[PDB]
Amino acid sequence: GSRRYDSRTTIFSPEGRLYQVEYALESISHAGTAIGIMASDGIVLAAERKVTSTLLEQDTSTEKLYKLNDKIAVAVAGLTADAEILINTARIHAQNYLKTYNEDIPVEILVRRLSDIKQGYTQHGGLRPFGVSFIYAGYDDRYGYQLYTSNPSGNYTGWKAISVGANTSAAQTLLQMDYKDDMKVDDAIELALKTLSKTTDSSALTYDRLEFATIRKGANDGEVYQKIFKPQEIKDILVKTGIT
Amino acid sequence: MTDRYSFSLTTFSPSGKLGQIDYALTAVKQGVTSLGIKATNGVVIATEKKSSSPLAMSETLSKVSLLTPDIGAVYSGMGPDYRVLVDKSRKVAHTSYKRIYGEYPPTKLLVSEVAKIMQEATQSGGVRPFGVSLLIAGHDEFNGFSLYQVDPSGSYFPWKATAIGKGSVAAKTFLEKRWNDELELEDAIHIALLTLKESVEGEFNGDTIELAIIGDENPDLLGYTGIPTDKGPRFRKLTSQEINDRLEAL
Amino acid sequence: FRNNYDGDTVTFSPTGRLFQVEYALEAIKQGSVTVGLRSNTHAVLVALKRNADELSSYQKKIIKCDEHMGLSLAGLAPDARVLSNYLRQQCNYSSLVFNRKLAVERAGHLLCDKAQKNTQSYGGRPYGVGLLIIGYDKSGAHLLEFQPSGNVTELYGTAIGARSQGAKTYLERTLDTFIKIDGNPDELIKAGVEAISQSLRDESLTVDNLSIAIVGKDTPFTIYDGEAVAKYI
Amino acid sequence: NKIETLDPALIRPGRIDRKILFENPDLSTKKKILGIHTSKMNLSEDVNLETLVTTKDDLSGADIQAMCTEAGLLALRERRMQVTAEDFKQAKERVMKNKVEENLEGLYL
Amino acid sequence: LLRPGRIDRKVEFSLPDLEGRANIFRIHSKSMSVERGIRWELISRLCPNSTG
Amino acid sequence: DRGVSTFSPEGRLFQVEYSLEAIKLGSTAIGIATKEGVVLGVEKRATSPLLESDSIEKIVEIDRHIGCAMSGLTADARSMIEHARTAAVTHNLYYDEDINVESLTQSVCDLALRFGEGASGEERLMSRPFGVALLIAGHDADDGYQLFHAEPSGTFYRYNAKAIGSGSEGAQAELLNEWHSSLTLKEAELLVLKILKQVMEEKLDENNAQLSCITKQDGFKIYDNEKTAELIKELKEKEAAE
Amino acid sequence: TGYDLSNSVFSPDGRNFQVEYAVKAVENGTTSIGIKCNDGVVFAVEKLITSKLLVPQKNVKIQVVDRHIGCVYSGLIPDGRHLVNRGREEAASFKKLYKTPIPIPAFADRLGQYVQAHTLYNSVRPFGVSTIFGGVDKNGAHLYMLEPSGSYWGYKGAATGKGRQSAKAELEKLVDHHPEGLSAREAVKQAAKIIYLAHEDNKEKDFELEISWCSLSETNGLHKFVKGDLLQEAIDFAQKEIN
Amino acid sequence: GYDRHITIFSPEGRLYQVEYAFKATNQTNINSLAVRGKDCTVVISQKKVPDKLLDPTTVSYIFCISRTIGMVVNGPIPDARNAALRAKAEAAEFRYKYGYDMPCDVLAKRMANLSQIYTQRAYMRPLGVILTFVSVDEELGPSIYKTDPAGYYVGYKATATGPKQQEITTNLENHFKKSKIDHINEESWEKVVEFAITHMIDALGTEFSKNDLEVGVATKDKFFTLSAENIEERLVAIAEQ
Amino acid sequence: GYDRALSIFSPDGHIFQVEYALEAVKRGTCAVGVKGKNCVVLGCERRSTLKLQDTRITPSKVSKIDSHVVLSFSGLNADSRILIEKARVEAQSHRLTLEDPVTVEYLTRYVAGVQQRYTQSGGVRPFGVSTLIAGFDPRDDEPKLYQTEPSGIYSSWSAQTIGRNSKTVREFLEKNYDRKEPPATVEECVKLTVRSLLEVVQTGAKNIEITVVKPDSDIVALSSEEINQYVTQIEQEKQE
Repeated sequence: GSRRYDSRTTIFSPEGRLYQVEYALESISHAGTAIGIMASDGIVLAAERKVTSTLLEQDTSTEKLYKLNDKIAVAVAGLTADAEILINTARIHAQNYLKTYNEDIPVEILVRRLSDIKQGYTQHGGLRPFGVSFIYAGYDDRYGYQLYTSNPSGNYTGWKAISVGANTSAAQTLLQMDYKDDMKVDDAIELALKTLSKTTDSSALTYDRLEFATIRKGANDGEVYQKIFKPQEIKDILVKTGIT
Repeated sequence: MTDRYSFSLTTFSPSGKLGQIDYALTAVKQGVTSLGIKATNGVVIATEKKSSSPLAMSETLSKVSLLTPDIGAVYSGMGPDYRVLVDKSRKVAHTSYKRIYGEYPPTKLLVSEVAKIMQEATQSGGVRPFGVSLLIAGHDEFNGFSLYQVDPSGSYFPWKATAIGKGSVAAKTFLEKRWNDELELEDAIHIALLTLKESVEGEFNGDTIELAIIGDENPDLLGYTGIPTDKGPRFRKLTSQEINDRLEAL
Repeated sequence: FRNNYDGDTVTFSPTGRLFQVEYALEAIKQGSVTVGLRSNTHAVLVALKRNADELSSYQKKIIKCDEHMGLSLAGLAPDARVLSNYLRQQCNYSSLVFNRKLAVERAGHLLCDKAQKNTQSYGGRPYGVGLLIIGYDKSGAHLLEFQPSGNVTELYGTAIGARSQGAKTYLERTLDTFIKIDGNPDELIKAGVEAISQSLRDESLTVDNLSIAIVGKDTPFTIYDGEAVAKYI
Repeated sequence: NKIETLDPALIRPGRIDRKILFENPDLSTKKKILGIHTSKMNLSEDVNLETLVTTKDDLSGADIQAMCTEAGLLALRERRMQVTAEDFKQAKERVMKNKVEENLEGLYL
Repeated sequence: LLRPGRIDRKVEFSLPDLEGRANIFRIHSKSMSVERGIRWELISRLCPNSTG
Repeated sequence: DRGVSTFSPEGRLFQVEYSLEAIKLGSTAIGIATKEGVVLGVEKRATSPLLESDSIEKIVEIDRHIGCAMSGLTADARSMIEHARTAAVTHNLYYDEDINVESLTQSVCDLALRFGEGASGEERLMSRPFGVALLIAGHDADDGYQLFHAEPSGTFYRYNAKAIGSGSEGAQAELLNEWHSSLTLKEAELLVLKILKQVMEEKLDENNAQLSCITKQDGFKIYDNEKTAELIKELKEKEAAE
Repeated sequence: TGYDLSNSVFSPDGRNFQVEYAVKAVENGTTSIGIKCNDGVVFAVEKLITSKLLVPQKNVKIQVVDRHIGCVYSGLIPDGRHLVNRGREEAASFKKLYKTPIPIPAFADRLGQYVQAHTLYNSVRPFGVSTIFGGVDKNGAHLYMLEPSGSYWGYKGAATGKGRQSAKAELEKLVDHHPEGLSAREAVKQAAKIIYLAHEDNKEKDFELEISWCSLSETNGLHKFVKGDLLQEAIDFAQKEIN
Repeated sequence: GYDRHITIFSPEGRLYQVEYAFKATNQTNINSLAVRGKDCTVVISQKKVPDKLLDPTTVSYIFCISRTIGMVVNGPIPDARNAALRAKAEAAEFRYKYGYDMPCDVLAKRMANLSQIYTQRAYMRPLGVILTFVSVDEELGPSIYKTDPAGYYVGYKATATGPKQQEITTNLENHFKKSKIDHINEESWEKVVEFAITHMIDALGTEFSKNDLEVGVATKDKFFTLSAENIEERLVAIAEQ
Repeated sequence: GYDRALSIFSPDGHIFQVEYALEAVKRGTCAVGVKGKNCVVLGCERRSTLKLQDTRITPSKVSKIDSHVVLSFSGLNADSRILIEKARVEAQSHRLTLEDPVTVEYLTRYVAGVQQRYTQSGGVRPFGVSTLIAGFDPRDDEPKLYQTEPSGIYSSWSAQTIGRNSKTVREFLEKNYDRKEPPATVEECVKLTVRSLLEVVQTGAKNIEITVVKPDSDIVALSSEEINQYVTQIEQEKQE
């Protein structure tokens, strides 16, 4: 009845690589592309939506770029349902640390704890593990901008550029040839939108299939300002660059 | 005595994407047709509601249920799954909602709470997912009228027009052309009933066809007109006569 | 054979048998042979102590529960340790509150309930051990046979372990003899010496291996070995 | 390849006695095997035998055969009239790149 | 053929215990010149159960 | 699955049959006990000159007058030894008295026994009885010097002489003849080393044998390097007559 | 196929196949009869004497619940003892609340819930026993049988075990001849008769007759065993009848 | 394969446990007929011919849930006892908290929620019975609600359950649509009983006697069965007519 | 959550899990420790190949557990993170309750007990993680280099290799170090560690980290120009 049957996901794999985690990376690459480009003065963060349905009000509904707080924004690729739970968990964690110590949580600490929850699931949770990768674009004063990505494995790795979602290789290869260490945020805006269009099978990647955000310290009087760019503002900069 | 399961029955398929999510969805598609048009001055939600047996009371059967006096909802898929999910949703909203706010939940908020619950069913061993899709149609200050569609996958998005069930493919296309940016409350209902006739032909008595609008505010329905600046119930469940009337003005 | 049902305790075959119990009956036959007999005024256990080898010392097989009660182990040895600690506590409790000694019938019954419970549901092995419970109380002498299944039965003599048939042959002939002997320890023990020589085929007794205990009207639980048992031989 | 491809039946074990398990070339092995190949590619003598070994990733002697072929393949595209020190060095990078590409990233967790 | 009459004895030969496999090793090893003082039982100990 | 619950056709526990093979792989341990001292001599496993032979241990103090040797799965046997240590301290508190070797032997078997299947009279957090056997030795007045061999079976036997591990079978064959009542501490020590070289794959050294005793005088006391060497040296001189 | 194996899952006919397996034990068990009579209820159970090692009058399956309900059972012997315990637990709990003996109808209702509970668990097996129970109370004599699957009905006469075929065929004709019922005293002799026809079935080993009763007039609505002169005449006289 | 065997959503999405459960009702072969009186709710049903072992007067199908609600159960005999507990227990629940017993509609809602839950866990399975709650509610007047193993439910003007429900439906269809009445408009409750028995005998084709009968009448603030004396007295009027 | 048996012994007397755990270790990229009598010298390979990975904020394998206790690994990179946190809390728990920092010996047993608990419980898979633990015992300057197995066994070793291709590295340590007398100075010892790592690394100076930990909580990292300095010497040996 229940004794006989098994759907143990908590077998220690013989390859050293848990099979369930393998399939969750497949599933990530079905979901649209999200690109983190780290510059000295910010993180330029941009992700295409994967729906394209006309009846569907995509405009209103942000589904990939969620602002957690002032210095930290996350781009989602993966299962949107699984993702919702981790967004509330990540929001409450940064607030609790801010309350205890009166300092915005260093980026390192936040990313680590969230990765450790994913890990926990296959450690002895009995749970299927969340099949989501998140790029946490974060700032703190000490360490500058910091860029980390997570894996369904519960492992994070820092980078100066990363891609998740579809066309991981196509995007990564362009950024390596075109991005140089010293290009500023300003360049990266122009760079991001153009590489995305070229990976995607769409003839022009419309403004309405885009989500764009930046986290910058080049906001006056030594302050940090984020702005999730609204669909029509994406459109003007879409025309300049000649995609449209 | 608890089942000796200690693990998630739900597994990723070896090609990605959960087995069970796919399994649950089929039910919504198989089940009977529902359509909705979002409008600027309301929302029309419409469904077929065929006699189970002529001897059966065809009035007590319902597919429209209340979540708040402002927001109503209709589904397609498993009938018994719906009933329970509604009851959970009344508690999840109301009590907790009153404690942190003390109002009726805006539509955006209400829809998101429902999404987490669907996910937790699936994730939890010993409990298989709820396979129902609900359309939650409602009003809030800050977004005018809104229509969200909530999938059994635990994901939501708002739509100008949507349909689920068998007739969804046909319906969506018909509507697509008829939908305008500016819409009369009267026209949204005419257009809705016209399409609904094509879902299954015949039985256009307003008894066997269940129609509701999230119309305009009434201190009349509120049952106190002593201060009529209070919002009335936005939600109205139409009588059979009212439907009968709409057929003549179509 | 495996087959049938035994990873699953709940499920039974068409007949109704649970394989788990079958294995547990076999387990008895693999381990120690012990025989019991009783007269109306005494209750006797005769146990053959055994070891793995020569340098090994011999090891008790009658484990004294109380001055008035005892049991002897023959199927699984870890299982017996469990039940004895358990039964020690139940005699204490019953003596404390009701001022009345735990009578042998109830004691087998409380015990059945515990074994039955583990076999009723998933989780928990069947207790495979066959125990032979003696006890001397106000209503004279008793000997019960604790099945692995959870069934107690009153008998006058019984034999357990492999080739037990031999011992039973003797005891039934001298059933009448044994019962009408009363007030005599010597007489009883002498018969039980012979009962176990019927069982043993191509196998030797030794006086130090032979361990014999009585409990009765004038005697509390006492274990006799060596020179002591040389008297009854 | 193996005796498990065949229905096993090789009669008399001590009549087939010792069995020889080939390991693949290691670091020292492929120096010597390399030395033969580079003598065919014209003017690749310039690039010190040892430093050729070092700069590439540990690979089998077979993959030297692939690499040596890669040098001549590149010389043909270029219309490099005579094979040079520059060709042999370029050859390393493209050959190593092929093998990584072909591999599938399943991600070490 | 398996049915009775035809076959009156059936016997399973199996790989022997350590003491017998010491004995089988012993016979072969004797035939060859060896540095004496050899513990046959040592060589058999390491080997798991094995064919002659 | 093949649980603790479900038995073999004979009626044996699965884990008891498997654990025999586990112990076999383990390190050879030889115990000869006499009324002049328990001598425990064990093989120390070594794979490199680079391993440091001081750090490792295979004789482990459980109490002031209690010594032990372990074989089987070492990592499971490391927990086994930690809990045994706890039991002994807890008794010492309750009675102000040094535990009898025999009672201590029972208290350990009670603690290996407890699974994972899910009881109704007991606490579960393991999966099985440990599939490790131990030689529990020690001294008390009542029984004099003792040596016990605990099985994974949930059965304890007292021994005059017992060998476990790789060399279990060949060491035991000699120990039946050679063990006697007459033997004293100096006698016993030489004999253990003699058996140990035959079953040791490589050579016998004082740097891959570790000797200890339980005497009541010293309690548990691990012999220094020098004594060990000298008894090896003494054994050589006799072997070269042949 | 697979629906059967899985305990507490609907068989493709309907209802778990394990509940049917459990029924089979009850047929293989010993005869037990329950007779409703004018005065009260008369229980008899066939206790096989396998051997003379067995102690006469002392391997009773008769277990008192409260003080006025006999209970006796057929089938798997450990299963009964657990359900027996359950009856006890239930009786006392009623006396905590309501300070008076449980009625027999109420006992029949409340015992039945326990069987169902375990059989909507996959984790906990069926009961392997039919229980005959009943007594005389304030509301009179009442006879109930709890089938292995859990069903309670009133009975004029009840039977379980191997020899129920013999028992049934007699009890039908005995009620046809006597529709005004018969005293519990006369039915002591007539229980003995019925058991003799059923020992044609269980003819392999000898037997020992055990009757118990609870009667309105003669045990004064308490339950006690039948023994001595009452029991002897019942043996003596019945014997003659069956020759 | 496996998915299908145990409770969990099949590929198709069918719940096989539920389909089998519907077959299960028919296996008891019980047939029911319930009509709505003007001010009463009459439900009548068969009961299989008595055994000489059984007592013929005993019943075990009818259960008095509360003063308002009576219930007749069609399906597995053992599970009917199981179900009877839950209806009474939740009936009493509503008296404590909300201060009065459940209505008919409101009790159905509650059983349906419970049914749904039983299906998701493995260990728990849906009650294989089909439950027929009868009541006269005050607000709805005469009411019958039919609650299914699924957790599905709906009111009825008149209902039928069993293998030969097919025959009864066709009779009631003729009875109630042609006249054009939602329920019987006859005032005296006695003539509703007279007449529901009459339709049963007609429709399945087999005459009923006292022994098969069993007459349940629920009225305002009462559920009662008719005495055996009265059952026989209705028979005399039925035959002459 | 999970608690069902996976500690089911083979009939070949081993936990299946523990076997798989061993397989995993190898794959993790090599780490080497050779202690001098005046240091412990630690070498490891880190990912830095990828153009557009900023190394400053890419986590470093070598981990502070205490000022005078450091930890390196080979194995699952996910599971190590959990491991490191466990050690850090224990390290602090000693200063809280018994006073003074962990004795190294004590932290080695703590780390080992975690692995052991995973084999006692059937629910919890052992980590597939071996670690090198190095440091200075309190009030003392004695170097300790410890080694673990993922099975829950610990031991002290003069020199060690764990991770990729231990074969080539082991054979070098058996000829290049001898146990009778340790390297005399920090400089002699750094050179041996460096020489050994480059065998299976192949050159680099940018990718590889060498971390020297000396007594009295001195942790200092070698600049890429210093790494190369040792390579320049060794090139001359290889030539002659």
